Amino acid sequence: LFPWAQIRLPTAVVPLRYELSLHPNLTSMTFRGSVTISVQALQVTWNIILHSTGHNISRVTFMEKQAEILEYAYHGQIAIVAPEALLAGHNYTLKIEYSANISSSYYGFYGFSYTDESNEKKYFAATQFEPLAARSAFPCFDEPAFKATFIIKIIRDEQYTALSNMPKKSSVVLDDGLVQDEFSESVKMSTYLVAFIVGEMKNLSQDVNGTLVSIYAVPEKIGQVHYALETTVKLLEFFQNYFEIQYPLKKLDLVAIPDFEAGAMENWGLLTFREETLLYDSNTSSMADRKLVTKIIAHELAHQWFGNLVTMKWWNDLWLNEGFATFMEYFSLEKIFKELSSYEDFLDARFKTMKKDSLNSSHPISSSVQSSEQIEEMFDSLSYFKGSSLLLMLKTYLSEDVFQHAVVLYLHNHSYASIQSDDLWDSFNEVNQTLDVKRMMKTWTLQKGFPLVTVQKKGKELFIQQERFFLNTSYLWHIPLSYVTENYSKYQSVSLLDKKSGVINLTEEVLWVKVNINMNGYYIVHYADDDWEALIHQLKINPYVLSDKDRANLINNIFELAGLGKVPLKRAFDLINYLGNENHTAPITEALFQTDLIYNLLEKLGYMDLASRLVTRVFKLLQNQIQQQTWTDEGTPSMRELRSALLEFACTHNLGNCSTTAMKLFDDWMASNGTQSLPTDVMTTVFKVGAKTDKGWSFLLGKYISIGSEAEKNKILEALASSEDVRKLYWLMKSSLNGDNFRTQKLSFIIRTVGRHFPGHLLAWDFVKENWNKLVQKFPLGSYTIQNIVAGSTYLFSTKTHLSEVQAFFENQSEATFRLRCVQEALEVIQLNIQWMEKNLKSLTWWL
Amino acid sequence: KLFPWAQIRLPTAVVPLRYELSLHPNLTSMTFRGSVTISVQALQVTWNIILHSTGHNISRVTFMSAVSSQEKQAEILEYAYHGQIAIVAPEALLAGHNYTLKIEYSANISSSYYGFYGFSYTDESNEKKYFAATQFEPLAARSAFPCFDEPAFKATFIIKIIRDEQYTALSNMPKKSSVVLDDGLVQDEFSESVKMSTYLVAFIVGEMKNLSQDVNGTLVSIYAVPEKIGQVHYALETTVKLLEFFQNYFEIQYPLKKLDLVAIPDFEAGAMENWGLLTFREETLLYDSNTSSMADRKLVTKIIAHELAHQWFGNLVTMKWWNDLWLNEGFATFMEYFSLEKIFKELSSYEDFLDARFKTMKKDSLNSSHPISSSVQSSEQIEEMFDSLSYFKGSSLLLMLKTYLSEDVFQHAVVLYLHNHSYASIQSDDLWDSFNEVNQTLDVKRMMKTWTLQKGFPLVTVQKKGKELFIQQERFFLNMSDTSYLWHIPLSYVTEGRNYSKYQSVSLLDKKSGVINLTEEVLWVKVNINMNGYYIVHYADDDWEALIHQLKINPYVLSDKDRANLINNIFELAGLGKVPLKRAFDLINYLGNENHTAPITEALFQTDLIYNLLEKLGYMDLASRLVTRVFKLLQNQIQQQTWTDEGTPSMRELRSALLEFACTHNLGNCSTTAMKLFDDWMASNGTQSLPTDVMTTVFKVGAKTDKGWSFLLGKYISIGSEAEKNKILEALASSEDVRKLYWLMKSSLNGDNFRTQKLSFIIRTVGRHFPGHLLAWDFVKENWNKLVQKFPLGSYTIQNIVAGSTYLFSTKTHLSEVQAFFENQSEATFRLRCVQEALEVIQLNIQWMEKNLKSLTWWL
Ligand SMILES: *[C@@H]1O[C@H](CO)[C@@H](O[C@@H]2O[C@H](CO)[C@@H](O)[C@H](O)[C@H]2NC(C)=O)[C@H](O)[C@H]1NC(C)=O
Ligand SMILES: *[C@@H]1O[C@H](CO)[C@@H](O[C@@H]2O[C@H](CO)[C@@H](O)[C@H](O)[C@H]2NC(C)=O)[C@H](O)[C@H]1NC(C)=O
Ligand SMILES: *[C@@H]1O[C@H](CO)[C@@H](O[C@@H]2O[C@H](CO)[C@@H](O)[C@H](O)[C@H]2NC(C)=O)[C@H](O)[C@H]1NC(C)=O
Ligand SMILES: *[C@@H]1O[C@H](CO)[C@@H](O[C@@H]2O[C@H](CO)[C@@H](O)[C@H](O)[C@H]2NC(C)=O)[C@H](O)[C@H]1NC(C)=O
Ligand SMILES: *[C@@H]1O[C@H](CO)[C@@H](O[C@@H]2O[C@H](CO)[C@@H](O)[C@H](O)[C@H]2NC(C)=O)[C@H](O)[C@H]1NC(C)=O
Ligand SMILES: *[C@@H]1O[C@H](CO)[C@@H](O)[C@H](O)[C@H]1NC(C)=O
Ligand SMILES: *[C@@H]1O[C@H](CO)[C@@H](O)[C@H](O)[C@H]1NC(C)=O
Ligand SMILES: *[C@@H]1O[C@H](CO)[C@@H](O)[C@H](O)[C@H]1NC(C)=O
Ligand SMILES: *[C@@H]1O[C@H](CO)[C@@H](O)[C@H](O)[C@H]1NC(C)=O
Ligand SMILES: *[C@@H]1O[C@H](CO)[C@@H](O)[C@H](O)[C@H]1NC(C)=O
Ligand SMILES: *[C@@H]1O[C@H](CO)[C@@H](O)[C@H](O)[C@H]1NC(C)=O
Ligand SMILES: *[C@@H]1O[C@H](CO)[C@@H](O)[C@H](O)[C@H]1NC(C)=O
Ligand SMILES: *[C@@H]1O[C@H](CO)[C@@H](O)[C@H](O)[C@H]1NC(C)=O
Ligand SMILES: *[C@@H]1O[C@H](CO)[C@@H](O)[C@H](O)[C@H]1NC(C)=O
Ligand SMILES: *[C@@H]1O[C@H](CO)[C@@H](O)[C@H](O)[C@H]1NC(C)=O
Ligand SMILES: *[C@@H]1O[C@H](CO)[C@@H](O)[C@H](O)[C@H]1NC(C)=O
Ligand SMILES: [Zn+2]
Ligand SMILES: [Zn+2]
Repeated sequence: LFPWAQIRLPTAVVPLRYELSLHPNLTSMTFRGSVTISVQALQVTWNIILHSTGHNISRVTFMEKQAEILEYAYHGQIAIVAPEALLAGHNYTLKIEYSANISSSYYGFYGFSYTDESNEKKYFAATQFEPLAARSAFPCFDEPAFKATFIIKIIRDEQYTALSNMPKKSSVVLDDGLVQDEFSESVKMSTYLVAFIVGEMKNLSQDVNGTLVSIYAVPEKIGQVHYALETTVKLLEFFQNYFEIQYPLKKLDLVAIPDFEAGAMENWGLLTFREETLLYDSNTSSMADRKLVTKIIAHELAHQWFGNLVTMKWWNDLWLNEGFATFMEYFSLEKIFKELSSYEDFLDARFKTMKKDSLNSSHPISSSVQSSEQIEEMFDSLSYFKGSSLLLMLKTYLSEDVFQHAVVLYLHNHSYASIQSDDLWDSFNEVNQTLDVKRMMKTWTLQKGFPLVTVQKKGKELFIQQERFFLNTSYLWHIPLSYVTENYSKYQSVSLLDKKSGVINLTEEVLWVKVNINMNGYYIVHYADDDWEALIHQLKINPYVLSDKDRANLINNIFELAGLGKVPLKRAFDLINYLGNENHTAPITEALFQTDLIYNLLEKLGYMDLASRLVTRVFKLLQNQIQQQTWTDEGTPSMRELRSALLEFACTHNLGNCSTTAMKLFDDWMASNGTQSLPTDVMTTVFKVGAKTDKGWSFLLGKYISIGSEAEKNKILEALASSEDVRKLYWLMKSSLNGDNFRTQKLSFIIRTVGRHFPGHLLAWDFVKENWNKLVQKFPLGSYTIQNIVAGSTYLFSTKTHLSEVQAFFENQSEATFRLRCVQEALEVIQLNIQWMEKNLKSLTWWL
Repeated sequence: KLFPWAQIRLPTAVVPLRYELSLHPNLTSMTFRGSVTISVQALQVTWNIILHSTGHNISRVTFMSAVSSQEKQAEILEYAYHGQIAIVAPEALLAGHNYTLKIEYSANISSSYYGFYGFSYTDESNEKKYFAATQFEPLAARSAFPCFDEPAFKATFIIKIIRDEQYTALSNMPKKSSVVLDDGLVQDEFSESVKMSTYLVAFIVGEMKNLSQDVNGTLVSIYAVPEKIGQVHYALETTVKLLEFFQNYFEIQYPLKKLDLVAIPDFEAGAMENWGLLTFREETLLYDSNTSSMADRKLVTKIIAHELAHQWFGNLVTMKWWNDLWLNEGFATFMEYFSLEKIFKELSSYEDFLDARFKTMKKDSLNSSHPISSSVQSSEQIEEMFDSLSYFKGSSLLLMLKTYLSEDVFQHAVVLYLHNHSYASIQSDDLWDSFNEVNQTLDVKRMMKTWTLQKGFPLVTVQKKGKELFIQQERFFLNMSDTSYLWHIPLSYVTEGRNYSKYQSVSLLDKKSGVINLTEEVLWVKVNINMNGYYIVHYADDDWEALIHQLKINPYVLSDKDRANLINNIFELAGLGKVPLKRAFDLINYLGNENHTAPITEALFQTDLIYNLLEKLGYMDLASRLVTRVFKLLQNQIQQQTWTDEGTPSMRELRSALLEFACTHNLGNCSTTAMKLFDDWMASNGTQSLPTDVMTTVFKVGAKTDKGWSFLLGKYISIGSEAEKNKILEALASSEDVRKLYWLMKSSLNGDNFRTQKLSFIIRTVGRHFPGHLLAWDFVKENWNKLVQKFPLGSYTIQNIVAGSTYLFSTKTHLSEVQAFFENQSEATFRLRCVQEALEVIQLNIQWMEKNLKSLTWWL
């Protein structure tokens, strides 16, 4: 029987080089493998323990002597019983011939089908091994810490272009007709980043510093790829220069996989992407589409250094490389594509991370992983964005040049190595001398949530106090504290608060103070009574004495504290009274977000008139801006992003000029059979307005089912779901669940849109209750999809009756179903809504 | 101090003979000063007179005897729990002797509309006017005056009331003496009454006008607010007609010299049968031959018949205890339909009786049903008897007894029962004893107790084998087991044999199994003629098919009552699972040749229940498939309908049904034809004639637009026609704008633009259709405490709200949710009759879906 019994593999045997040959028939979903694993023992062992799942092994041989396999499916491991005691430092070669099936679950070595522009059934195969799927494709030591070289050999038919990490060495025609493609030996790399593609593609290539960058897409979609290649070159030159370590490989391939459930990964030389995420069109694709494609290439590019070159010893440190890439996603962009204004997106991404972090349901970023399912739990965007946030707090604290130095030093000292997060902190610790220890970053990582810094200005000294930001414990953080002050003197400095209480002596007496410049520090600031009123006043006099980043932080910070009671809700609306003099998109959108949250929460309770007073108040503040808005695309990215916001708010709440302009624009587009171009920044608005009439709805539906453009399709879906006809709404969720007119993938987005407004509110949660089993069958538990379905449907419930109902439903399923992340998070949200209403509903009547 | 009476019921020892009540009510202050002079007699020996009194502040209590002018002071005892007051007598009450008890008191005129209640209303001259009336049934008389508040304790009443010169004061008996007092007030005195029950005493102090007609000796009169005395012509005309019928049929002339009917100017006003002072809510008596519809004409005719039949059945022959309340209430409900077929044959009210009976049969076949005759002990148990179910089942038992025996034999036993027990208190069994004088004792009415004492009704399975008709009997119970369940079933049967030889008869299944010897072989057999019998009839496969085929050949070989009974039965059995749903739709495939209203509305009812159930679940193609199939049959009947008020009441009702269905579903013309009518009515600023039959159909069509909805909302708050106001409300609640629908419910609960009384009708209308199905149930859950504050726990309203919002749920997820909500309220509330029944209903729906939902795809 099997000898080793543990999740992780023994440290005795170590892989050096991998010789993998695969013959996959794409029409059928089978593949014949041949793995020659060249290892070296370090400890005296009689057996080799490594991973293997869906494999029917023909002959297993140790080297020439045929060995034997032992099985352990619980850990997904296999054992080879050696004829001799494997001696220390001795190289050994182990061959395994196997039979396996090409995956359908879009995981590991997967396969699918599609229809060409010529309407011909075409086959395609690809890989997605992160975190534990490499073992399904080939028997191997599937652990990141087990870096080795890879010689990959793929047998394929003529029509198909076979791809892999490294460049192709030789393509030889076999006697059966099939071509055997051989690939250059890989650099020292972990099993998970190993990739191989088999598909009928076309290319778009641009050479740089001998390294050939190419974009692989389906021949019918090789026209939209043009922007992506141009972007990749720019960012590759940026990264190679920033990190000061040249890109290792002689090729860099980015690939648009022709499926919507495609596995998008940072594969070393074979960057995978869902077809849609790279298709940019300079004439139609909006600012949302330019920023999205630009963000994705930059993310999977920063991974080539932070995740491929320098790899984590184990998954418990995944937040580091995913956090580092997400920071380079926003960093590199503000350096080379400065006009995009991608900081605004990071600022909003940060704001959301903070609300999900404030919850008792929150989890600390640095947490030890041992369980099989605990590894897939590390794949949440919360850890990635909090991780990215604390690298911004670090980068802003110590110089931009001091930060880069430690980055270059870490990548050099760890090139082709496996690390623990602390090794980046150590690389930082060499500040030219060792100033502060990295127990600071350990306060942030090791404990859940973030802090509330309480400022009190008394003359020339500002009394600072920190505490756990909780909604309702001895929590202590090491916080850098940036701050700007005002005979019109603009002074800014930084201070480290390591203790529960502190103070900052000022050079001169100042009128206003704003702690946390551009919110760069992952915290919420609460000023004392007269200090809130100081900024509130200044915002009304001249707000430009502060940045848009600084301004939107006060808007978010006042509106968060208003929920928790440290500030009354009247003060939140007293701050935003300055909006009549706001022209920069970042604060305007944060206000509109905040106000829309209060609106819907109120509306769902049925305070329809009070809720409308909230929107007539906000409209009266954004009236000039709303009136000044042009129904075009002529403007800077941030300015056309503002256009979309302002026109979506006024048209949603049917405010003066709006609806009629959109309705006129809609009727014209309809008469023209949808052939007459509409500005993209007004598209969704005009569509939403038009779907409010049976004729327009039936028209839009008919265009959604016909059109090519997925970006336009999404805008049509959002519109069709914004309708007030509950029968139309129900049918959408029904038809999407069956995959009738809409893919099951767009279902979550529908349920989220349906339940956002009064007609479909109860309907969406009813749908989640009645189709729970079908939903759980189609999307597994813990799935991103099932987590937004429960959040989308329940979030706007603000009654004890609703809380009892949500709780009762989730108990009646399973005890494992009630004790879930998304369930216990949703129930915590309804409770907080119940609380926000008891604190803040009373007053409202009298002042809105 | 120690009370001498621990029991609920008053002792038999002291019995009242005469009461002399003097009252001075100040309607502007809603307070009254009273004086009672009870002439009692002792049958047993006692030191304490135990009677009833609540809300009273007693000043002086004095006691007299036999041949003594002098009044001895006596002390009162309190016991608020049973509403009782004990009088500690100075002299021992010696059996046989008569004594006079006198009590002077102060009290408040009721805030609510129970006992001696008061209210104000506005004039046609924008002036405020005060009014007072009574509602003593069941335990309220004790709130107005200290008395022996039990229906058995019967006495004569001398009521005297001091009122302001402008108010017209009324009571049971005609006025004897009105004498102007020195202060400018009038002291009205009414002649000594007949031997009557305490809950039947009445008096009204109101500024009203009259309309009178002297039928023989009796001056019948209708009293109303001066501004609405013109609309009581039909009311009187009808009352005079029915009074000739009842007196003649009962063979006992009305004992009073006058018969007064009054339209109380309040919506909540206590509507009852007080001898000679029949009270009714204004709304229920106002009728106009032009502006009013069919239901309106029927309602006012039925409500007059009911309160009138009660003068004999309830007033002249009252029941000893509240446990026999179903006897007189079912008898008045039976005369409500009987008299109307006798006089008002044109109304075709037999159709309304059939439907009521169909709806009774459904609620009575649930496990939550309780037998009509069950021991009443407390006030809660007394109020439990005030449900229309015991009345309607009772009405159905009397129809079955009238049909089994002759119409002439039913009349003999009736006249016999009244004559013998006139001015006496009765036990339920005395009616059956009078019937047992059948020419003598040919059969026992121990048959009737098989019906009264059991819950539900029987399922009768029939099997034809040559010239032998095999009968079986079992409790019609819906799945989800005691064998004491046996009924003495009167079996009416109709057939056809050689050359259309139409034969009919009766048999009595007093055993589990039986056999009927048929004359010859028959092409078909039909059991329970005109559904006179309170039961369901199932058939063996071939016998069901024989009737199904005959309905396709010539269905008029059967009555319209028989034809609607078969549509009910097949569909009911299809629920239980005794017949596949395929058979039910095969029977109704005969409907292409159906011209009678009764079968059409019943087909529609059963079909609208499936549609609504399928629609609340996602099955919206099946739901449309069902409606297009029904439409295909009824096409001509829909197409032949003229948008008018022309024709007989029956064919008028048909038009309303056929066109209401056709617009609801939007089938061809209907909608456009209604929308044309709506626009024209809206164009004339709502000052144009809409035919009452097509009115609601027209209103609903317009209400589907923001323009229409708003025009209608404006007309609701403005106009006076409460009948038309209700037609507008149904339409406003028929809207598909979730926001408009919520606003309606929220408003009626805060009493904003719609009064709180209409909330239950709103909640039910919102909930019936997809847009507001979840919205109405959510509203009931969220606003539950205000709902239960406003309408008490156990009221008809709260049952109505619970039924309406839930009945369309057919998922286990929905069933758990409903349970959980009520379980989280209280286990005292979760154990209510209406909640248990609500969950029972969902459970039965889930079972109906699991039985018939899957095969439905393949047909319709
Ligand atoms: C184990 O195998 C590796 C295979 O690469 C051997 O490494 C090579 O050693 C030769 C000298 O003997 C060098 O010229 C190569 O450059 C080495 N290659 C690499 C990538 O290391 C290694 O010597 C073997 N060890 C034993 C114990 O035999
Ligand atoms: C998968 O196996 C099938 C075996 O049928 C191969 O199909 C042949 O494909 C060529 C084109 O490359 C056609 O011209 C032949 O007609 C096909 N053969 C038959 C018998 O239909 C296919 O090439 C195999 N693919 C791989 C990658 O091995
Ligand atoms: C697809 O990729 C190939 C390289 O793999 C590109 O081939 C080069 O093409 C240029 C001209 O465009 C020649 O000067 C080079 O000598 C070619 N190199 C090789 C290795 O063949 C090809 O251009 C790419 N396709 C497109 C449309 O850009
Ligand atoms: C109720 O009591 C009031 C107050 O004593 C009486 O009010 C009088 O009403 C008449 C009209 O009905 C007026 O002309 C008088 O001026 C009122 N007087 C006062 C002082 O308000 C009323 O009459 C009493 N009613 C009864 C039935 O007793
Ligand atoms: C019912 O209305 C009639 C209307 O006429 C009243 O009758 C009049 O009564 C007065 C005495 O109150 C007589 O002097 C008149 O001669 C009667 N009118 C006629 C035409 O005969 C009658 O009093 C009213 N009754 C009640 C109690 O309201
Ligand atoms: C491959 O698929 C077939 C079904 O098509 C299945 O029976 C077989 O077990 C699969 N192979 C492996 C190794 O699981
Ligand atoms: C495993 O592979 C061999 C290849 O020769 C095949 O014949 C055999 O059927 C496979 N085993 C199973 C259990 O499918
Ligand atoms: C701040 O001022 C206080 C005296 O008010 C003094 O104790 C402290 O050392 C000062 N710190 C700095 C850094 O100026
Ligand atoms: C917003 O207005 C201020 C006014 O001082 C100006 O400095 C700023 O440039 C304006 N922003 C834009 C985008 O025009
Ligand atoms: C234009 O309208 C026709 C129907 O009249 C439709 O078939 C066609 O697809 C529409 N045009 C385009 C480019 O889709
Ligand atoms: C009702 O009558 C009593 C006297 O019997 C009195 O004390 C009480 O205040 C009255 N109720 C109200 C509501 O005034
Ligand atoms: C009525 O009210 C109170 C008792 O609630 C009492 O003080 C008052 O004197 C009573 N009135 C008479 C006339 O007895
Ligand atoms: C009065 O008393 C006698 C016995 O003393 C009794 O028989 C008689 O019935 C009573 N009077 C009336 C009118 O009931
Ligand atoms: C019916 O006929 C049979 C003869 O077949 C006879 O014995 C029986 O008594 C009859 N029963 C009735 C109820 O007529
Ligand atoms: C109904 O049925 C037929 C026509 O199909 C006819 O003989 C009969 O008289 C009609 N009944 C009425 C009341 O019109
Ligand atoms: C419509 O008629 C009502 C009276 O029935 C009146 O109050 C209203 O003002 C009328 N409107 C117009 C515009 O005449
Ligand atoms: Zn990543
Ligand atoms: Zn009655």
